[PDB]
Amino acid sequence: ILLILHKRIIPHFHTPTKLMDFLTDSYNLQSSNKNAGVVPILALNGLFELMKRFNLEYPNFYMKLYQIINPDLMHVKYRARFFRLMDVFLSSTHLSAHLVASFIKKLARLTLESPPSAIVTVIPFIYNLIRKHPNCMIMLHNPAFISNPFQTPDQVANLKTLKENYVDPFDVHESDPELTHALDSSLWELASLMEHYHPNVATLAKIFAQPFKKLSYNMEDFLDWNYDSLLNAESSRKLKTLPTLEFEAFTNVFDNEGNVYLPGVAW
Amino acid sequence: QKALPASLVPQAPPVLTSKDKITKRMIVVLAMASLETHKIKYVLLNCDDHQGLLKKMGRDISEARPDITHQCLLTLLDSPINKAGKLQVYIQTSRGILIEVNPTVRIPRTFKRFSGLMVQLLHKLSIRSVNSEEKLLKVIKNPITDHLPTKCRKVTLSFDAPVIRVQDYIEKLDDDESICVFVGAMARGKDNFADEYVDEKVGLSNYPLSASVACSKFCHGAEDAWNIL
Amino acid sequence: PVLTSKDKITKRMIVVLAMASLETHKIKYVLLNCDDHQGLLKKMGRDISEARPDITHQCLLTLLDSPINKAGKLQVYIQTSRGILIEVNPTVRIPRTFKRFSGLMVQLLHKLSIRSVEKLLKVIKNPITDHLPTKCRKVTLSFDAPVIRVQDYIEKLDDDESICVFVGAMARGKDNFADEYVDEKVGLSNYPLSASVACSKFCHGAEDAWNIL
Amino acid sequence: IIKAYQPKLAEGNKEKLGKFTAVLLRHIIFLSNQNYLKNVQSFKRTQNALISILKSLSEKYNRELSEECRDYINEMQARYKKNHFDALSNGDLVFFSIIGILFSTSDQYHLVITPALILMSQFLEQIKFNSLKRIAFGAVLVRIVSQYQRISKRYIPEVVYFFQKILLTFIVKPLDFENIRLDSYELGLPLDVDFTKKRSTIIPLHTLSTMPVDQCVSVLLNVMESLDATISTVWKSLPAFNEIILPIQQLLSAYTSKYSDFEKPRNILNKVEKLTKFTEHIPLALQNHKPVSIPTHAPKYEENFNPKMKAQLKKERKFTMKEIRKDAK
Amino acid sequence: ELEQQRLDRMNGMIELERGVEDLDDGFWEN
Amino acid sequence: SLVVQEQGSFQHILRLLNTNVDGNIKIVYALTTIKGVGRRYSNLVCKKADVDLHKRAGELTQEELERIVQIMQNPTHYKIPAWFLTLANNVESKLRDDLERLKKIR
Amino acid sequence: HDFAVTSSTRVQIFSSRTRQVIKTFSRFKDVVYSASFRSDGKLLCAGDATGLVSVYDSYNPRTILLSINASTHPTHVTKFHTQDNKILATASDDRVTRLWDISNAYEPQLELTGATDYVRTLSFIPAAPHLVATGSYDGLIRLYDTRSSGSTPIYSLNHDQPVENVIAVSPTQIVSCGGNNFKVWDLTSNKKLYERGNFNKAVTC
Amino acid sequence: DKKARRRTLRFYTSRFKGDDDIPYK
Repeated sequence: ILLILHKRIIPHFHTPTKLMDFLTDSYNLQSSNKNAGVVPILALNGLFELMKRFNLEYPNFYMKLYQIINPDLMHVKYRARFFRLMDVFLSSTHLSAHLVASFIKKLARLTLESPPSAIVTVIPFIYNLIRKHPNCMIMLHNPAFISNPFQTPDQVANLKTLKENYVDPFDVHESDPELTHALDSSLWELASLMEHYHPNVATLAKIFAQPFKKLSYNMEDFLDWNYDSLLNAESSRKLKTLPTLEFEAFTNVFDNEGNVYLPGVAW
Repeated sequence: QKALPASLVPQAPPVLTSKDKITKRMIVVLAMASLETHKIKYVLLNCDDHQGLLKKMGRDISEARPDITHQCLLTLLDSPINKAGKLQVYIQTSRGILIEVNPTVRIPRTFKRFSGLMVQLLHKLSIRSVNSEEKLLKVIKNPITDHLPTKCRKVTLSFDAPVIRVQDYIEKLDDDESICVFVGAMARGKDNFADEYVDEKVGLSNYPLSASVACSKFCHGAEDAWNIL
Repeated sequence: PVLTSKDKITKRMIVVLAMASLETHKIKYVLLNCDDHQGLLKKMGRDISEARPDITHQCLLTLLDSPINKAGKLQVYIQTSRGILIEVNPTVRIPRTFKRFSGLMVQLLHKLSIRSVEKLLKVIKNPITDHLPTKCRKVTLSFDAPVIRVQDYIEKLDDDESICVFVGAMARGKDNFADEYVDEKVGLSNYPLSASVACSKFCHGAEDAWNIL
Repeated sequence: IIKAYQPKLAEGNKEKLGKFTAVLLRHIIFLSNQNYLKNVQSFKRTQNALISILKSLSEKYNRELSEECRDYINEMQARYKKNHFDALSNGDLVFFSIIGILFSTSDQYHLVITPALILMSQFLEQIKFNSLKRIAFGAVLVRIVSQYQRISKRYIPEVVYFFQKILLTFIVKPLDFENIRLDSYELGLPLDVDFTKKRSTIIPLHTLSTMPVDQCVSVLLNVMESLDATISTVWKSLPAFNEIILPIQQLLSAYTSKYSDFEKPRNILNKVEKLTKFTEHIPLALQNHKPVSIPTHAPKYEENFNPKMKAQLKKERKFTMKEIRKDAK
Repeated sequence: ELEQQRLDRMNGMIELERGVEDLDDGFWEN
Repeated sequence: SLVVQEQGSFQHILRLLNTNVDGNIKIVYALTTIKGVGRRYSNLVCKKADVDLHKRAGELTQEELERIVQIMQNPTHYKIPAWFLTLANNVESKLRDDLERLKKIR
Repeated sequence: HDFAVTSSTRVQIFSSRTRQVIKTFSRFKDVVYSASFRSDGKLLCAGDATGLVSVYDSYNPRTILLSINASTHPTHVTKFHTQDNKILATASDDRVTRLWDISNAYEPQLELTGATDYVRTLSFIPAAPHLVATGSYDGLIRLYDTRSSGSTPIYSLNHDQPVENVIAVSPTQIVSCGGNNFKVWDLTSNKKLYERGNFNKAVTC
Repeated sequence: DKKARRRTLRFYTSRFKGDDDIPYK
């Protein structure tokens, strides 16, 4: 019902405002059943349609939204639907740097334990946010810690003390996105993604070290990716390359119960 | 504590021009340049290639070496200061012709091609880019001073003059003003070509210095002085 | 005193002009050039892009004419792309015009030495390492390598030792020509540097570092 | 068969042997699927020998082998589409291992490795791992992928996700880890487990089909050894090492509190503390870009300057025109 | 030689000696 | 805190008819960059689109831009007027021949 | 008393009697963020996303009388000081509210700082020309004295929610509308006298 | 939903170094 509610249900009702209490209860559902934990994700879409159409409000919307972001989000099949709505919400022109900074840092934290499909979604999603709100370049890089060859020895000593005394101030448990102190932190997590096993994913992560020439990226070119598409895509590669070998030789592929390819694995 | 620039992509510093006089810059005047053309085809008159013809012209061939001028601009143009866009180059031909070298230019390294460029500049008065967007070399009206910055220091290269550290000289000097260096591309001659315009003459080294070497030493001096790197 | 390969104790600036495109071609033997000899080099099968002995020419002018050479603290070695090692006596005075400069090397490459009546230019046996001083620091110019202050580098470096800079006179190519002999590669400027400019940049730092003036 | 059909013997033997290279691989995988617990030794003496022959065949019949290897990957994906874990078999685990023998695993892109890695990352994630058979299957999968990056040491997020659920699965929740999604709550180890006996950490492939506490413990022990190895090699190098290891640190803390005698978590925990102490967690700076030069543009010139045809006609007219009056005059 | 070829392939040298960035043109676009 | 403008954000760049038009420039003179589109033709298209000419190219809303595309691709449908939409070498040789004859006179 | 509206890249002046646009100011290139008049009304100042602040003669669109580049960041608020004509205050996303002078177009007279978030509200207190009130998205309203060296607030008032507009109702009373409520503050007591939260969306202007 | 915004976003979408020689002709 919730999946089709926004499109195949609301437009055909005479007084769609009657659905809000159902939707708000849906958006506020908390249950011990894990399978019911996805309900706010689906209910969000229908709720936004009602808010848009009649100027209707949900209290502490962003604070509730900050709560919904969790690792389970990165693995649900409805991840693509959620982020599409996130683009609209976080395109607002009355968003503070701290509020945006919290969504940034939490998402980057989640990408560490995320499927590449989710990572492919986040990396352009974040570039749009950082581009939209220029003040948040601190988290990618802070100029204070850069070393210049010309800096005097005293500056070198002062810089050394600054590096020693730094501590990450970002709190993961704070539910208010304005108080997490994310803006004072940095995005170490995105840097790790530069070493992602998949080459194409790593190149996307490499973009942050590159100048921010591009204005934005189309989310819909990035949202609905599954591994099977990654499997279909690699097979349908434009460029074909010659297979290569391993000069190193292993006497036995598996370990027993000379050279063993898989120590700790036996037949 | 400050907020960062909106765009952090590196942007090329502005290409300095004679019209702008405020900006701090290093000017160098390659004085007494021997750039002459004569129909045989008009060829940049060379000390070695054309000895009889320059004899017919009556001009001493010893001061007919545009190679010294070419070498100076090569090391000058390829210096980091030029690539950093804080250097503009002036050339005063011995005949009395003043040439503008836009910092953007990239001359040919081979001297034969360079001679091809010089003959044309003298005839057309100008040089235009391959993409036709900016005039790289332009002959202009003498005297130099009107093209020189409004607040500027002038010095010449005199071997007899006291030896000074260029880094110290630039460091002790002010910031709003500008520095001109008058380099004699001539092989041999009295260092009075720019006496009328200069206010004081300085030396760089106890030992004799070539024009190409001497200017390269100075541009380094400004680059260390100015933190150009 | 004129520094020589035989003497190793004295501290000096060594400059190695690697990947030098010096070749003599007979149709009479003459130095091969990018513009003067295009069809002939095509017959030889060698790409004309890396056929610039003038780049090597300019580097010698600034190196030899540098005040440090006048102070007798600089010796130059040239590694031809063909594999020929040439020792440049600091006392030599090569011609300024490139045509005469090309005329010398055909004699050198064929006669294996140039004599004045000491060998001003002499072809020497490889490897280059044996000619180098016993205690010596080695570096190459690498655009990708970190940018350093040449002055600070010489200052922080010991005195009894000597420093070698391997300059690649070739127009465009991977900076691995001297990877075998060198122990680290250093960037000189964040920006591109021509071989003539770079070695000119190094010599001044040595001049400032040792107060050659 | 190889000797009877060498390339020199006759024309067309190269294609037959190349096709035979594909055939042999399927047989090697095929035998592993067949039960071999009865004569594990004899199977071991056939299985490794056949791999050696393929290694010789691969050295010359790569393109034939690579094509077949890619085909099996597609077939494996298709079977996983309908059967999920039931498609997965012992020969599937063997198949990935052989690719590691014969193909360059640590490449940024490879024809067979890049598919093979992402297939295993798939199996690392959507597979629910709610059975000790399934957990053991993942443990083998972790070892294979960890070795493909023995030189690259690239980062696999699935390995992080896989460890957390498996680590938490054997303590079931403690009520302090709600961010990790478990698929089984009935695999929690009993408190009576000794954790001081020398239990073999090697997981035999044939036992997987047969598949209690010692089996649970043996599967658990191997996983940490993979976990401990990955920390020393990959995660330590990553800039976000602290963020990666914090959830693992909390889970490892649970073992020590619950099982004081259990030493493996403490050794990992002591090691993890050492890595964090030395690593200087400083804000990264990656947007520092080299300054860009002023533009450089080549001059436009004629090599030999001169001090369309219709235009020349006009000039020659003028010269020819001009002469005419002077005669007429 | 295999090792210097090896380290290049570690760094993105793909043998059709192109680069991985070439493979990354239009991959996401379709 | 949540404000979404129906018209949309200012666009620094746009793609129209396989051509990158700078959203900065005014509509008429941003579209004149389009090959086959001049200043006056662009004015005609803009007026038929009921698009105010004072607007910048960045601000444009989706529907009007689609309308502009339809106008350009279907001019006749919207009633755009139709009107808005060796020998020399021989003569050279002959002149040369006349010149040679003229020399022959003298 | 013609009223000015800031929309898109242009500012339009409407005749009170005719209720129709009489002057259209389209030289502004990016989004326009202000149209405040001076006390005389002969000038009007405006802000742009590029950060450049332009001063025009009211009813004379053409002449750019004073053009100042406050910062690279957007300048959302530009307000003439009510008591003093020559000084013009500019607030930007740089979080520094520079106080500019008509005569001095090359350097601010004063550069007020201390805001850790966007400053989008600037108010001048009547009868206290020296006092300047700034409200940022920090939820803090900062008071400054221009007679002093400045750059540091005299004291900060906490609204707890991002401040969208700060208005000085009377010389001692200042009303701040931020988030879902507006609260009136008295500087003598330095505390909010009254607060009304009947609104449901966040109060803006 | 995406087919709708896929249409919308379609409108949305859009040096010599060192010893390098000038282009020979």
